[PDB]
Amino acid sequence: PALVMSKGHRIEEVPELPLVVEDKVEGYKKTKEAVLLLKKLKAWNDIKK
Amino acid sequence: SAHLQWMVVRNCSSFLIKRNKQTYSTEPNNLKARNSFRYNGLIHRKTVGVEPAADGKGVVVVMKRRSGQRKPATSYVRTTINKNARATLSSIRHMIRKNKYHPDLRMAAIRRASAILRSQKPVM
Amino acid sequence: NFAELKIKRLRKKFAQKMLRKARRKLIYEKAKHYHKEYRQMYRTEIRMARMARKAGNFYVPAEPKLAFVIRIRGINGVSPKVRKVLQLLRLRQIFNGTFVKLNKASINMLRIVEPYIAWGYPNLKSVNELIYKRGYGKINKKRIALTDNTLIARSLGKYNIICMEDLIHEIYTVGKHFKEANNFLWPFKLSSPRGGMKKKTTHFVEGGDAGNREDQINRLIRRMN
Amino acid sequence: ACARPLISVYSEKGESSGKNVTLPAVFKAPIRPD
Amino acid sequence: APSRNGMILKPHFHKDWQRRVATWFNQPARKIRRRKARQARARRIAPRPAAG
Amino acid sequence: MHKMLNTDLSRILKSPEIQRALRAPRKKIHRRVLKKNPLKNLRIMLKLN
Amino acid sequence: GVDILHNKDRKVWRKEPKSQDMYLRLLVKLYRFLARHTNSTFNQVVLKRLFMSRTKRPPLSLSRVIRKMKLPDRENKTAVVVGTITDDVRVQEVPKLKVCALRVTSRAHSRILKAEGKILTFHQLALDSPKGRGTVLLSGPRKGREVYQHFGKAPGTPHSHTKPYVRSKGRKFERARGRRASWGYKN
Amino acid sequence: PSRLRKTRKLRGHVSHGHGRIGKHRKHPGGRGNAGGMHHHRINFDKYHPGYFGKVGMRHYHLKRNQSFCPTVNLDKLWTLVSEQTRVNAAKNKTGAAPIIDVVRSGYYKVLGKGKLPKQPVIVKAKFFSRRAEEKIKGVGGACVLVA
RNA sequence: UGAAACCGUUAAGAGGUAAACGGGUGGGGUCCGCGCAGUCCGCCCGGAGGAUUCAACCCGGCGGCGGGUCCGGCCGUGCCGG
RNA sequence: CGCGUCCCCCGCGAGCGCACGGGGUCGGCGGCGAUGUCGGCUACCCACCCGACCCGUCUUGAAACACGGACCAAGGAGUCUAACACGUGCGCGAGUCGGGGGCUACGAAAGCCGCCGUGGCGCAAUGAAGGUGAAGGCCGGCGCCGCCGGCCGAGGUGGGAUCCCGAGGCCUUCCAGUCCGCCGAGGGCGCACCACCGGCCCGUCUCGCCCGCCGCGCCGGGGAGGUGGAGCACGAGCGCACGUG
RNA sequence: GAGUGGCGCGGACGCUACGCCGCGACGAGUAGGAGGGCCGCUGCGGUGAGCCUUGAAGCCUAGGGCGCGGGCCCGGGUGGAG
Repeated sequence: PALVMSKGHRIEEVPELPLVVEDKVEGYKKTKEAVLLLKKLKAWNDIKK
Repeated sequence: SAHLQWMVVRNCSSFLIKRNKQTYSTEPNNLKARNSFRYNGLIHRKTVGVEPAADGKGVVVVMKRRSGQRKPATSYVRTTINKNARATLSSIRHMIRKNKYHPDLRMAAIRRASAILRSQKPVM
Repeated sequence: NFAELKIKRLRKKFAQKMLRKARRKLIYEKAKHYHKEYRQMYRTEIRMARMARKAGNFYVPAEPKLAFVIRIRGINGVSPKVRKVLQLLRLRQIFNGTFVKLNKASINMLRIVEPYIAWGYPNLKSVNELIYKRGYGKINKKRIALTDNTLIARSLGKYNIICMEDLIHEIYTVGKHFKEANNFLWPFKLSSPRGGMKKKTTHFVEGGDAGNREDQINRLIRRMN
Repeated sequence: ACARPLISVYSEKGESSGKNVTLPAVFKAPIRPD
Repeated sequence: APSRNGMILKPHFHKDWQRRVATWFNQPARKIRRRKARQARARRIAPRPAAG
Repeated sequence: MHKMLNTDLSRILKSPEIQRALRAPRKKIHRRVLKKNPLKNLRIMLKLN
Repeated sequence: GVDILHNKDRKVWRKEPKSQDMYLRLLVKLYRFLARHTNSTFNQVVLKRLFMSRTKRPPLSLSRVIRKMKLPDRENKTAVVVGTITDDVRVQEVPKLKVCALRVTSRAHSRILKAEGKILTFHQLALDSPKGRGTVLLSGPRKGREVYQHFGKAPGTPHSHTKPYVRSKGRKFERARGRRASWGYKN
Repeated sequence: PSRLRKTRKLRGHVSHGHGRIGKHRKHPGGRGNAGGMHHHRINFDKYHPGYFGKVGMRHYHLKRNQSFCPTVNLDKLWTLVSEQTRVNAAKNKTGAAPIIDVVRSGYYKVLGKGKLPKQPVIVKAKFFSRRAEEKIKGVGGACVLVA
């Protein structure tokens, strides 16, 4: 995560660097589900950047 | 490892800021704020960082914990010291020496902490 | 325990001190010997010339062993044979100086770079002045000033030349290790002659300031040192 | 190195469920910027 | 005019070659149109083998 | 395959195997010395002769 | 104002590897320290060889490393290559060898580990043997390359067995005049 | 890469690195391989000997497939089969020699450059050298021919 | 948007070796230092004010190391078994 | 400038201080201070002393009575493609490479095929050609066999970075001494590479003697000694990218 | 070097290792060759949680400076969208 942070990705709240999410991410069908997932995994502050 | 992911970010990092024959790095745990293998706040297992507090008064001493380092939400322990100037610095010297946690960053951390306290101190 | 440890380090320091004092005493007593060697050397030729003149015969003394060579002319417009001999003597610059010991081989090398050098037979004083004031060693091929005796001792320790008085003795009284003591000395960067020259281009005999100046080289050494 | 640690797997609510996958050796490949 | 030791070359470029340069920017659109015509035929001769 | 497996030369160069088989550091700086003419300067002439 | 020729004042050898390979660059960092801080000459030789171009650190064949480690006193000593260890397929028996090399090819790995042989890396050679004690440093054939046939005297000089640059080879490709006394001459 | 080139460091320099006394003129020694026997005689005689003249017989219609004969040596002969065959051939006690069809591997002729490991073998090649054959009699083997 | 060449006018200075140029100063302008009683920094001493204030000892939570060699886990460009 | 001891003649005192001592310091001073003065080198104008011919270009030689140039702005000249050679970086390595083909917004990209390596270059040369096509001694039986066999087997000399052994030695008031680490007399294994002598393969010449058989012949194979080759003598190549010619 | 026998909780700077430091000698140059450019121009992939109608580019300037130089950075004016 030293190399990723030096790219400028704002990931000081991601619980794990690999962020291997569940397999029902692929079953999603709305951008409201996709943003809410990124909010809960705390990767949203990269999208705000 | 430290020397490996130094040779990647020594010239080609987001934080690197070259101008006027001067090279700094705007890293969240760099203290002395310069492009080095020592003071880089992202490379190492052990890292010390001194910030001004969330409010006006006090400082915040940031210690990177040994255990989980691919685990960035739990990697850093933040403590606040809102004491007098001597008792603020004495706490930092006792956090860095008496844990044997980067003894080469002891004097640089006390100089930075003193500068933060002198900054948040009114002008006549 | 450490009482033992620092006691041992104190002993080893004191051992190093007494080794310094023993060497220092050797430098003092060798300088006192060389003084006595020089005075009896000086007296002898006055004695031998007197006893010769008393009988009514002549005393031809020893033809001198040591020469001091000064380059007087510069780098521009110079023959290739004159170039090679000048850089074999190490006179690669105008107003450079080296000692060369006289044999048959060196005199026939001197007389073919004759108009470019002003050379002669030096005095004990001149040899003292040159090696004390302009003395630099060729230590690691670097021109380093001979400020201490631990330069000469560390370089020329094998030939039993351990101080400046040893160096000056081996140069003056052309000894065994003249080669390794002369090649140790970096060529002497002398000043311009204070009072000027007579004439650079021509021989000493015909008014000028080139060629062999037998005992008169010491006067040129004063004005350039 | 030859340390393949035990990477966790997160729910859709951003919390570590007990399910674990071993970090594949692709991530231990020699990182070459050149 | 030859410089030193080096191979003795005969480039076949004495004619008006620049007029007859055939450039392959067609290629990925040529592959797509072939794959298109292929699937079209494979669907046309419907239960029969695609190769023929 | 890696060209060196263990890339932590922090640990390697202070490890007892390597540190055992080294020679002591020469950490003292020797600046140039000003040449004092010992024919004028008595003590320097005493330091030599 | 001194007569020196400055032609040969600069020395034209390598102080650093041209390569921006970081793993190679950390090995060079690691062996600059050992070249400086030991009276070992092995570490000075290995450091110097880490700088050299691929055409100067050639591939050592497995059969050369079998032969040069079966010699009389090379018993249970480490075979050190700075280049690469390529498999030789024409050799049948491979003894137990202890190999340290930058690259080793997939066939030569699987071959040397088939026996009791062990394959090191240079970070391991430093921890195992800092001064290079109990090592045999080997080089591959440096005039192996095709390029050297074309070098020396000019092809078409008397007693020059030098390979000339021809487009193709046949009967009408540089066989006629100065190659037979039938046609004009021959050297 | 136009940045790394020599042109970019001749900007300012007058002749652009082609001299002042002799210019960069167009074709001052003729075009291509001209002047071969005249004013480029030394270059041709010195670096390209035997260039001019005729040698040998002309073969009008030449087909390269009739003269197709790829070679293998005894060095690399056991590599056309598995290591399994070589191991199990020594491991077997009946004296059974494994059969190496050389034309299956895509070589017609067997040449005899190599040392051979000591076990019996049959070689089904289209051609054979003398020393190639002798070495397989020496190891204690057969030379079956293929049409 | 409004360049340069070139021209008009306003101000300053100068002017018989065509002008212009490099080096060294002197003289006068134009603005600038937002100049013009002049450095802050440690610790100690010498006086005087203030503040609810140290050292120690309870209760809690967090972190470091090594627990030389506890107990349980997971990994292995490790190896021996079924 | 102690004796307790080693000859021929007569191993740790204690302080304090001055300094011609591995490159300058003062524990010395004195002025002047708000629209009239202090500093400001560079930069605007002027004066004075010294120096000072107008650039470009071809030339042995340019300030030239050599040519081009009245002045200003914008444009304006070693490029791209193919080929080759050598250096250099990267990947795989006796290999290597899908470039043509096929498969399943960015994307005409990227990914994949291996029973898509046809093929290219490489791993074998030499001859015009038909063709041929790359190491051996010894030990018995048949001071000898064409062979039956048997053991072992990719040369030698000289120089060679490193490596290896170690005659001895590296201390604290001694004497033995044990373990590691270290220096070194002398003596060995010798990398790459260079020079030399051997040898093997192809062409061709000289001299000579034996062997084989489904085909006894203008059949086929073999030996010794020189000699011609872009050769072998335990591989370095291929692909990509950059540089100069 | 190592073993067995005879009170006070303290200690400047450092080490972009492609960095920092020490010592010695040297420095003309056309054609020509090489290196280093934190010299400059225009566009593409990344990146600066960059700058900008509280005024971008551009242009003018007896303003303040930096660099051996290529050049550059600030001040004032004009200008109006990058």
